[PDB]
Amino acid sequence: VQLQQSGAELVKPGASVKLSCTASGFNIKDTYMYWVKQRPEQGLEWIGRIDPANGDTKYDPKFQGKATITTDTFSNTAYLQLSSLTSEDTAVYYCARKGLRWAMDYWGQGTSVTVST
Amino acid sequence: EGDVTVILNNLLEGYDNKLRPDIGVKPTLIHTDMYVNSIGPVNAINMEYTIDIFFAQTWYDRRLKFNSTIKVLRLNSNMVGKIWIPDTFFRNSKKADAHWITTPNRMLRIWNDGRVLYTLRLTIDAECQLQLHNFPMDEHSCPLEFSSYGYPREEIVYQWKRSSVEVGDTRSWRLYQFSFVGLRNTTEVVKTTSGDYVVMSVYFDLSRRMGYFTIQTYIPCTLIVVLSWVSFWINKDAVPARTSLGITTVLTMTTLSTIARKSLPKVSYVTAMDLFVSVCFIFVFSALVEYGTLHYFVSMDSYARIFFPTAFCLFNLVYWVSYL
Amino acid sequence: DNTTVFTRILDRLLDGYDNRLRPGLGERVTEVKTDIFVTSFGPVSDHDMEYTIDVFFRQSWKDERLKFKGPMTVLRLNNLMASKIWTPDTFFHNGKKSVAHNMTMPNKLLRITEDGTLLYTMRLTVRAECPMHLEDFPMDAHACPLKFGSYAYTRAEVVYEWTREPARSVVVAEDGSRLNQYDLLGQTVDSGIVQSSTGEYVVMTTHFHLKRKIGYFVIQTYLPCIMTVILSQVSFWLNRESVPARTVFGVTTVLTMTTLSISARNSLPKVAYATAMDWFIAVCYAFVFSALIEFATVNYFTKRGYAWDGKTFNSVSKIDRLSRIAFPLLFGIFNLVYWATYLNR
Amino acid sequence: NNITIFTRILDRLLDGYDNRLRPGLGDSITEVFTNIYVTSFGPVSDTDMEYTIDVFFRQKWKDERLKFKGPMNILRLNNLMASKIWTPDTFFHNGKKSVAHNMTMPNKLLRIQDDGTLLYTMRLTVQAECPMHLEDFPMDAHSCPLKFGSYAYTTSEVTYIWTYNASDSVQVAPDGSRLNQYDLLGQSIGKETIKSSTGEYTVMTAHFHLKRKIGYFVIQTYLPCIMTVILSQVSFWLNRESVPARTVFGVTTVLTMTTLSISARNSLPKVAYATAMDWFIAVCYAFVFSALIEFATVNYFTKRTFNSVSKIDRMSRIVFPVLFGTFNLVYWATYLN
Amino acid sequence: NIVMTQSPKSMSMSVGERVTLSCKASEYVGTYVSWYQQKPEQSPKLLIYGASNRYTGVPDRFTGSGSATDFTLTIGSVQAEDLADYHCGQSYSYPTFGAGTKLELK
Amino acid sequence: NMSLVKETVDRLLKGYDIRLRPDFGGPPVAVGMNIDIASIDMVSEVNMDYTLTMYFQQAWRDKRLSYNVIPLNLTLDNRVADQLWVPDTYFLNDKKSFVHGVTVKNRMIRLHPDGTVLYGLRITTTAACMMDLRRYPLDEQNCTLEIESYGYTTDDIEFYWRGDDNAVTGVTKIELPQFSIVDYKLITKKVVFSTGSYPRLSLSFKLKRNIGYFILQTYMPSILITILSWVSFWINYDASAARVALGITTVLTMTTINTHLRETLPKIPYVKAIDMYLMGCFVFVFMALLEYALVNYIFFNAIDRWSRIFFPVVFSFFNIVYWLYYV
Amino acid sequence: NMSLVKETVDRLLKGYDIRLRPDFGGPPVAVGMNIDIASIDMVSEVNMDYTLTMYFQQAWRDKRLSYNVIPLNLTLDNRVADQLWVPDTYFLNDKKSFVHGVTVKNRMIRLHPDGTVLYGLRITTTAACMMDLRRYPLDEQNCTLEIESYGYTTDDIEFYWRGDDNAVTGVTKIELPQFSIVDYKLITKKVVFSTGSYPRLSLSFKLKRNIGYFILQTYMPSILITILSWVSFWINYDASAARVALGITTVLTMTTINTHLRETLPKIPYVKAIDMYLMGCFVFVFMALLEYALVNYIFFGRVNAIDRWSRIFFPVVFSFFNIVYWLYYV
Ligand SMILES: *[C@@H]1O[C@H](CO)[C@@H](O[C@@H]2O[C@H](CO)[C@@H](O[C@@H]3O[C@H](CO[C@H]4O[C@H](CO)[C@@H](O)[C@H](O[C@H]5O[C@H](CO)[C@@H](O)[C@H](O)[C@@H]5O)[C@@H]4O)[C@@H](O)[C@H](O[C@H]4O[C@H](CO)[C@@H](O)[C@H](O)[C@@H]4O[C@H]4O[C@H](CO)[C@@H](O)[C@H](O)[C@@H]4O)[C@@H]3O)[C@H](O)[C@H]2NC(C)=O)[C@H](O)[C@H]1NC(C)=O
Ligand SMILES: CCCCCCCC(=O)OC[C@H](COP(=O)(O)O[C@@H]1[C@H](O)[C@H](O)[C@@H](OP(=O)(O)O)[C@H](OP(=O)(O)O)[C@H]1O)OC(=O)CCCCCCC
Ligand SMILES: *[C@@H]1O[C@H](CO)[C@@H](O)[C@H](O)[C@H]1NC(C)=O
Repeated sequence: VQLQQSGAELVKPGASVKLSCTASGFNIKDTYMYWVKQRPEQGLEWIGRIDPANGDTKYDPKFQGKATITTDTFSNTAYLQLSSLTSEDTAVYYCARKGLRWAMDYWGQGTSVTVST
Repeated sequence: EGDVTVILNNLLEGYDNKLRPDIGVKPTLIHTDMYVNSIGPVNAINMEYTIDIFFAQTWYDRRLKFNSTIKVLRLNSNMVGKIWIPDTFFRNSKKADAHWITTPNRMLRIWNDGRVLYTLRLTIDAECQLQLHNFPMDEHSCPLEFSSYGYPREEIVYQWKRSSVEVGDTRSWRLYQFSFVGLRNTTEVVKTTSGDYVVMSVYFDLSRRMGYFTIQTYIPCTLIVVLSWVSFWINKDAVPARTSLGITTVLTMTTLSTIARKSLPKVSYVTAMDLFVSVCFIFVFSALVEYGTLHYFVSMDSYARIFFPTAFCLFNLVYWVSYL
Repeated sequence: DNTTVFTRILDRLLDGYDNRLRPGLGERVTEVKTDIFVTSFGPVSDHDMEYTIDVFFRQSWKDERLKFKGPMTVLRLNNLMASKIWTPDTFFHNGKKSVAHNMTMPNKLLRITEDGTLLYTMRLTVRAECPMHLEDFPMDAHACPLKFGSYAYTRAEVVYEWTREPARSVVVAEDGSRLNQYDLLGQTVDSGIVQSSTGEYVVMTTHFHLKRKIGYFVIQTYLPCIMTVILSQVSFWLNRESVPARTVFGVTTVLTMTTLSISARNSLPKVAYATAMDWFIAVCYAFVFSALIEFATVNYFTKRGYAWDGKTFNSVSKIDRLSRIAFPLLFGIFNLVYWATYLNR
Repeated sequence: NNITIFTRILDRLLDGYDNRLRPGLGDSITEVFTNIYVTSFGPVSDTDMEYTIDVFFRQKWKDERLKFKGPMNILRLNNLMASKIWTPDTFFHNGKKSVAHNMTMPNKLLRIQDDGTLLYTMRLTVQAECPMHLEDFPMDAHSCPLKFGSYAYTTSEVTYIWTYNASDSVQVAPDGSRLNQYDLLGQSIGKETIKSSTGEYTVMTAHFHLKRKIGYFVIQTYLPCIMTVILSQVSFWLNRESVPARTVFGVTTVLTMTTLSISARNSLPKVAYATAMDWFIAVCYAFVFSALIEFATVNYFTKRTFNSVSKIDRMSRIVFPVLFGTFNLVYWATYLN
Repeated sequence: NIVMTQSPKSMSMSVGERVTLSCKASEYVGTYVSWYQQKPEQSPKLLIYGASNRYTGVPDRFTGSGSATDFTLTIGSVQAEDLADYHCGQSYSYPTFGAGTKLELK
Repeated sequence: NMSLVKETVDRLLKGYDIRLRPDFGGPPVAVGMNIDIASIDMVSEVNMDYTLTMYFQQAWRDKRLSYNVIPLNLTLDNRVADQLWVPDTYFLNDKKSFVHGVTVKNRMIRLHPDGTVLYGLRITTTAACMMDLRRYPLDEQNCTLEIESYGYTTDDIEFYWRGDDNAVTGVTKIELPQFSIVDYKLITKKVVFSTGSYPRLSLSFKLKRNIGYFILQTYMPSILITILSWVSFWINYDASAARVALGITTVLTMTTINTHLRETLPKIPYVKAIDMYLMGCFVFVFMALLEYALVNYIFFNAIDRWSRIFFPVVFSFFNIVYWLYYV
Repeated sequence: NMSLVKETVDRLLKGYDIRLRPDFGGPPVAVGMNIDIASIDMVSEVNMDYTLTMYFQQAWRDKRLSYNVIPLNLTLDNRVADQLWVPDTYFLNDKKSFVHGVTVKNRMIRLHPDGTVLYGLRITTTAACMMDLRRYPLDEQNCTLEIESYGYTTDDIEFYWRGDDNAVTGVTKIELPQFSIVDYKLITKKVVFSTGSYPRLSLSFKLKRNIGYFILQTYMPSILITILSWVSFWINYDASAARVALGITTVLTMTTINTHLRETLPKIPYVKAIDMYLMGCFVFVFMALLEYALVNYIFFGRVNAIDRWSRIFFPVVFSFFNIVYWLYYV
């Protein structure tokens, strides 16, 4: 029903960032978790997916070795992990779930990352 | 699901499925309906055709009446064996079977009033008496007759709906050499030794396309007998040449008669395809004795060179017009 | 007494359970998630417009009446538990005679996860119906379908879905390639809604793209037809005075041609129209018939009856000197245009 | 009433009865008395090496728990009673696909007597295996067997004995003789012990001696092969100069011998040896092929005052018919006898 | 990998007439094509799940057409609350998206 | 009224012993047999059997199934047969048979108020029928279906054709293209086995094979090959390649026809009547080729002109002898 | 010693849960396999399967069926299998299989007193076997049979051959009219599907094909119609009707033999080794007919030298063709 993400953050290039997406009104174990990259004045870009029943994970071929997802069933929240982030990756990150016909029906409010001085 | 469960447990208590609804009051009116998925191959050597239907029947049962906010109880095939089902059997079916994968393909929907819809998927090899006069330009009305088995006219009365028999694609049907013309639904009362029963019939009108027969039987045998007429253009002193042409035509026309008989079953009467074979056989047999009678007059051929084609040219006008 | 703990759990899951009702009957729509593992794609019978396929038809749905708390989480149960609970009545829309294998036990399993998620896979051989268009025979390509969906439950009660992504939800095993004539290229899936008199149902259609290998028909129909035309066209290299010799060429070539015309469509159904193999045979019939009437032309113009011994012998004919070059040429032109217009489609 | 007297008898017999245990399980042996009444001997499928037999398989054993003292001597019962008592698990060792007919009711017989003797008569359509050695085809003689014994009980649990004398224990009905290729000469039985992986098993056996009637293969294989050899020997009586006629005699008779060679082995299985029929066609091929070989020699020695009658052709009108004549005397007396 | 091309990049029409969006796939996607709008500095939502199957809550003017390769989004009458760019996605494989299509009102 | 029927039927089935026949230990029951021949499907000579689809019907009287209040003919569902005593009637020459089960099992039970139990089935069977093909195809078969009780001797059950000949109907209406039903016989007997004597009813059909098909696909394609062999008599003697190629072909055509006829027949050892014709016509063809070999031996017209009259005399005399002994 | 056996069996089956495997929630059970090959019936190349009749036997150890009082291997009736747990073993390449049901269902249960259950069943199966016919009929087939558990993974059941090689007996006396069993192997392996890792035993035979049927029926006519075409070199050149009617019949026989020998085979695309020989002989037959047309063209329009050379060349090359053919495929 309601999808919640944490607020925006300011990070240095070469550091690591942690971003969370809290789900409410529904459990995570039955639906996939879809996270997607939205650059400014540009289209969407899917980065990876999560099957929380067995912990299965598949990434985008471009973002292989770039992102990592862990998911806690008790916390009802799945976590980002951007290890080697650069200054070019200044965008907004959106949370989504698998819908009726493999669509993304419920979306989060979006958290924008900013890599500057 | 606690509301639907106490409904279904109350319907099935004090219920005897051995007794039809209104056993001693009035006959049960069962409005049948049929959706034809595909009509299979029409077998001529064994005289049946295959049909795949969604046979649906709808009756009134006052014992299956409930008063609640739920209107329709859409159940699975488990509830079929606990209630009364009419014993509809297809009296012209050689063998038939329902489909049981992955679950028995049966549907049961019960309305609050007591209306009961029962739909199942069937594959029926139905007996069709294909008359084989005018083969291969046949035209049949293949029937499908179904009735109750044990319950007579005083106990079950069957009936057709206005929007009843429904043909679907009519494009992907396995009728290869045939073509679906039309349908008509009739009803009748038959009298047997156990009483009077109500028989519902669906007549499927099928006409044959000439199709494979014309390219395998007609055109090959005519090109054989055209080849019988090039002997006249060969000179008369080439005696082993023309009698080698003579023997090979009549043996293969005998062979093609036996080959074309393999498609037909073991019927006694003659067909239009067999008539065309026999007339083509007596032109080539007359062509051998034409050549033969020439051989001892020298020990006229041009008259024969045109006569045979001409006589076959007028026959093809006689044969095709009279049978089409 | 170690197994009495799992005895109490299983009997509690069936106490008060009504297996005539789908789960979430008055609340929601029961999503049945399905995927297929094709162990072996069986032989395609073109004579009956059908094909056989052996599948591991997996299904998965969620039942909230089967929650339990115990030692393990997933119960890899026996087969007879599956008949005591609700199972979806998935049937194949274009199946003809499909068999669930029964040796030695029934070939079904049932796993009940501790949150109530179910998995129910069956081993089934499906003799589905594949509508074909045998017009480009034998160089045709077909998309044989396999449509399955619910029978007694409409689209407001049971909806189907693929478990994994639709690209990787129908998986073909590498060792199972029981096609002997065809050649499986790939599989594609789809989902849709069908309309019936009873209501609207969710259909799940998957297509198996098949391409026929023409290696059998080259060495059975094409090469004996090509070698027959060459056998008819050697008749122009003989002499004009060998009537009995050349009429054996003119008769036995077309007589073995019309047997191949019969024996080519034997396996083919009662095809109403004419296939592309029948067009090659019909042109090859014209090439062996024109060779005979070429001999009928030159025999009419043969004046004398004796032959060269070195008297005035018959001089060779312009008809035989022109048919020695034109007849292998126009058959070469037809052979170049028939294969190019069909193998590159 | 009088029926309820017999209801209380059958309810008393099955009270405390356990059909999972054989009679005398921990005490002694369980003797089973067996008879076979062959109603009809079905057709011997020569291709699949099998035959079909319709039997009335009667079994008879003693159960001490089924003893009653009533106003009846035996109880002629129906098939439903048979599924609530112990019956021996008799199966056929060489059966391939056997069915027990159940139209319109199951074909079983139950005749529990006063002392506990039981009778169990079934109607079967056993399709057994018959190993065949076709080295003397089509004059072979096969004693197609039929072997049956228990499946789960060893020789220390269930033993078999034929009921009558061993000669007249397998009776064949005279009117049921559906053999078309063969004819039943007689039957002989035996009783042997087979030691399998799970113990010794008493195996009852019965062999049905058979002999092939040659008369089918005379009309379709032997006489067409003989008549085309005589047809090829007509070519020695023709003119030497007639080259295109004796070629047609030589080639077409060789052609149909190849056609007869393919068509004769049609229904035959694909055995790795050569049958006596195939040993006949090969010699019959040697007479039809050497006629064409000799015609090449006569055409080699021709020169044209005219030609002359060949002395090689005149000797072939005497040597070739009596060489085939002496071969038919050898072949139809060696293999036939 | 699957790529989705949305044409055109942008357009400018007024209130209450017809617009035809376009979205063409690289290879076969059957029906699993999703349409998402993006209101500026808000979250995306779902217009049509699958092909020609309207979501709950969106008005009836939004409709789609589906095939093997090409997919169209059609609005019968453009309103003043449709100030968003529309993204065409796919779901037959691992999901990918188009570049979107902006629009503006006079 | 409907609740009254439930109390009556439950009264009938309470205390009912299915294992015991009616009047057990006393007089036998009389069971009437009624067979309605719906269709005779495949009279196959290769497997020597015929396929029969009939509405088998039985009628006996059980005193336990007697009701008094309802005068109507109680017609119950087909699933009460598992709780009622039915006779164990089997067919002796049955190869394979089944009861049709669409949409339910084809079965009727109608309880009459005097205790009469009406038990009717729709049975498709493949009864075995041995055929004496010594006069094929001008023959006349006699295919039987033998109804017998299995477990009950005559003292327990007795069989009879209820309604005399009317017991079996629809036998004549059967449409057979190859065969032709002439007469059906209803015979009642008591076959005695080693276990006792058993009643037996036997329904037997008299079938006559139609030669109309054979007279156009065999006899004629043959008698006319001998006419082609008679063309070689008229041909001049110096045309050796003409007469030999004509004479070889008429031998080999009839040889192939003989082999193309017995593969659709069982491998019987005796000589069928169509094989006496083909071997009879083979001698006339072979002597036509041997007539030329005598001619070429003489020269290298008096002999040639004698065979042009003798052959139409003897062969026409052979057809007079053939179509007077088999017809 | 009768009621003691009855109260012991009824003690065993009371409280028995057929829905639970032995040692449920603990270690996997060990199931020994004892296959007894009874008869291999029809190795049909048309349907690509072989029919196998065996005495499949399963041996596991259930701790709940541990009677003791009675010192006897307690063989029960075959209808107690409906009340005991059995493994759900299926054959993967099974096309159609059945258990024989005359006079009862062929099934054996023997409860050993330590809990061991002997479970032997007479099973006739039609296992699918994909065949490589590129060397037909001089080819050796390798047909398998995959015994596999269905519902239980590797951590719930394990399969092993009981007695190692002895596990499979009776294969030496198996006689195939067309084939001949050369070798048989026993493999224990694990396969991984998407639902887990499941045990699998495979019994596989190596079938060599006997040449004897094909050598006299297919090869011996085919070496010999070419001999008839070699008689055409001995006939004089002016006899045009004799040599052509000899030359056509050897062509047309080899074509009809080629068509009559492939309808009993599946519609495979590659060239089987009997087709290479029947097309190799067709080239030699067709070149003999083309040899005459070369001779007839030389003499009318424009010798005996070609005929006498082809009387020596053709027996050399064709005998060299058989040396190449019967040293490469055999
Ligand atoms: C002589 O012996 C033969 C055996 O060789 C007997 O034939 C058997 O008859 C029984 C009784 O009818 C059959 O059992 C029933 O089978 C139902 C479906 O099974 C189908 O699957 C097999 C798979 O191999 C198919 O081959 C069959 O199709 C063939 O047979 C039919 C019938 O002859 C023909 O019409 C066809 O043309 C084929 O030739 C079978 O159709 C099965 O649903 C049913 O289950 C019921 O079990 C008991 C029975 O009272 C009850 O608990 C309950 O009624 C079950 O049904 C409930 O549940 C299902 C859902 O599971 C619901 O759909 C129902 O509505 C209901 O609520 C039963 O198991 C058996 O299959 C059949 N075997 C063969 C090989 O034919 C003859 O009857 C016998 N003749 C006599 C005694 O006269
Ligand atoms: C399927 C073909 C159907 C063709 C049908 C039409 C066939 C058609 O029209 O034939 C007539 C003629 C026959 O020529 P061909 O050479 O066969 O016959 C010569 C011709 O008859 C001369 O007139 C004769 O000389 P004369 O005057 O008696 O002294 C000569 O005798 P001789 O010199 O030995 O003494 C004969 O050999 O052919 C053409 O002119 C070429 C046509 C090419 C047509 C195109 C061919 C591709
Ligand atoms: C026959 O069908 C039509 C509709 O196709 C229907 O109106 C008519 O009532 C039906 N007749 C019968 C027998 O009820």
